[PDB]
Amino acid sequence: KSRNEIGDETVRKLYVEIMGRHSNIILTDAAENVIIDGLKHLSPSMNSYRTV
Amino acid sequence: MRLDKFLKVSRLIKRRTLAKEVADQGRISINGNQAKASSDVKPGDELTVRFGQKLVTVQVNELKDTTKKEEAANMYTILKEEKL
Amino acid sequence: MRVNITLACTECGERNYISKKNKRNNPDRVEFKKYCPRDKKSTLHRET
Amino acid sequence: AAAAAAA
RNA sequence: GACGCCUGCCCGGUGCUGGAAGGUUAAGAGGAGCGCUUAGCGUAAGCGAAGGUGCGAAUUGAAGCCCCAGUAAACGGCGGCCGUAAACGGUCCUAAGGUAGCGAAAUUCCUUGUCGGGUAAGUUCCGACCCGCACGAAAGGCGCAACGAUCUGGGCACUGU
RNA sequence: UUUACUGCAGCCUGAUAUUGAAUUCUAACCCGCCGCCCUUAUCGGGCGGGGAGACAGUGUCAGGUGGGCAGUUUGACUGGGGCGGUCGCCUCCUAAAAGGUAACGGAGGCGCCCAAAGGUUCCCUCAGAAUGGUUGGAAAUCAUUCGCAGAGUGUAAAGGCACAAGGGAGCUUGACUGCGAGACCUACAAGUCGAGCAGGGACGAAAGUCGGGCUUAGUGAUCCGGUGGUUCCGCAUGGAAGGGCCAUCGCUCAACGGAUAAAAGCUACCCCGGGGAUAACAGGCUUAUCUCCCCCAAGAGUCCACAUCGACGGGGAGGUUUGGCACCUCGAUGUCGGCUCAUCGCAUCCUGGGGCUGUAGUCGGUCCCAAGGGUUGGGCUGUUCGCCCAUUAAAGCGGUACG
RNA sequence: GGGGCCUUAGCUCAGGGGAGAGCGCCUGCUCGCAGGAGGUCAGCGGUUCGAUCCCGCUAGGCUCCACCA
RNA sequence: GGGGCCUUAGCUCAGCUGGGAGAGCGCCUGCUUUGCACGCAGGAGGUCAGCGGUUCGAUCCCGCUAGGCUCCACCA
Repeated sequence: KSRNEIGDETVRKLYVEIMGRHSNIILTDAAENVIIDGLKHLSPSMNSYRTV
Repeated sequence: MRLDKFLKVSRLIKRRTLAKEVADQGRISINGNQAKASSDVKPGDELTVRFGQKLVTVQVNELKDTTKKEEAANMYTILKEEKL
Repeated sequence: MRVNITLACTECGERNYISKKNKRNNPDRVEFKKYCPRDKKSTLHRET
Repeated sequence: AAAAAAA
């Protein structure tokens, strides 16, 4: 439940995946569920499914 | 000077990007009317900057562009504060 | 701060002298007695 | 310039 | 400036349109008041009513200017440094820092940029990389059949060039 | 051409006359509105109706906007012009032992300050080294010597000053009114010194000194206006308006002897009068660069400076490059690259003859003598040059107005 | 090559009497606080009692020109 | 023709002025990973362009041969 930098409040959902070598940390905005940023950036070609 | 510059030197908003975003989101009014991030201020205006669930209203006294607290807390004068 | 001043006689009334003074060191009106050509004597002269 | 264009 | 798909952001300044809350307002009205003369009061030097004659202070007195909003197929503009792998983060500045689509171009100094094709050999040409000094969306952008006494390359035939 | 200056049309907006009467009304005024007549007539006029109406239009005055249209301005120096820089005053050097003396020569300052840092009288002598001192350490303040000045002299350079012009106290305003014999500089305008007289002073007992600061910069004409004084004039007379004289004020007139109160740019659409007084091309003079030839010698070269290269430096030749100057040409010297025709000098690309080789032979390297002859066909680019392809005994450098 | 503006904390920038912000790092305190590490103020040398502050030069980074034959 | 820098693994490249040859990508081996081609260690590959001189060892120093980039002036 993070306050935005402009003053209002918008809930953020942080996703932690622990899958060994496929582990990643991905933050979403919890309303549209688009990836704001990821700890490991993946391409549409390399790891085509679940592109970060 | 500009509104975001005045908020930066008056230490109300410590970052110019945050003040620019707040004023571009339509939160700050000068002399009652709404204004953008670049409205020129005069000594003797009534700022109506809106924080998150705050209604801080200050009064302009001087305009100096110094980035030091010795010459910064002498331009804005708080009149009244309203939570909601 | 250094302006042109004139010195008129207190008795005769004519502006006989000009000089200069610094306003910051001398804010008050100066008083030097000088020779008056009309009165044939040294009279007090006042800044006007 | 010195262009030889006499007419 | 056929046609097809589009024409992104910025109203800060200047133009255009709308608005007097408040100042700046000209001529014209208005006449306070102050000089010059003197019938006369005055021992001296001055004071002076009624007229005439100059200067005219306050108060009124529109558009326009300062100001406030919109308008960019109006004029016009669409930035720098440091990191991190276009994109994101920190900072200055402005009104905001170039979207789509093109790109060594009728635009590129370096420069004959690099690679490939064409030739035995190609500073010209064609197709891509972006490393765009200094492309860019009606001073239009990207394609486009047909068309051209247009410009630039390459072949066949043809010949005293 | 424009946000150069100064203005003109055009447009907008007020006042005033047409222009009346209580928002309203209608006789003024206006109808490229309708019917009749002149009248054979979409001109005009008159007559009726209707619409607008004291608005508009027009005349006069005023303010905005106004390149749309005019008249002009937009400096000079300059090793050509543009651009950059500078423009006035003061100090030193250049300046050649009087004075003066230039360059876009070498160094710096000034457009002030001080009622005292001015005048007089009376006293005193500075900066640094050491020793000793408690907070003092290299330095705050204090005593001593050595101190002719290594200090200070408002501001900055020179000259000068401790017989102090340098520091400290008392009293004062000479930081003066009228002047001024005689001089210095010399286009003028202007600038500078000055004994001494009179009137009134200041200090000092008196002699005496004082007409600003130790000196030399700190400032600008005239015109036009402002202020104060005036037994000056004042258009017939008396006044006044005004002018004269004296004192004084208003300039980054800074391009500082200042064109006007008021002024920026483009011309490859350009024109005229002149200049080789002045640039671009090619000649001329120099050679900083440029191309070659040398001197010394550390070293590399297995040992070895000199088979061959050659550091750090040093000396030259040539006028082919880039430059410098502006001598010749601006009442014309056509400028690149190619085609055609050539000619000349070797500092020689090959061919010919040699020396030394770390030259076993072929092929080579370096240095001599030698211009007789020959020193190519293309792809790219306007290109010279350059790169590449294929040859060749080699595909040489330059000069001849870059023939 | 010639004019103009700067070289300041790790980064980006304000600024004659002794110099600072936001971000990056810490410190205890449950969306904001009150404090600390880091500065040859790019370097040299002159004017005075001291220079980031005034100047003559060296390196560096931007901006505007380098036109006429 | 004149100066300079290089030829190093299949590719792109360091190796300090002689003290004993490597990084990344690329190819295999093994481990590990619940799963999305996201991980680790271990192997090769080089006469350091070719030859021969120096010294105890040479990419480095030296001489002799093949190669590639730079570097050189216009002009009106």
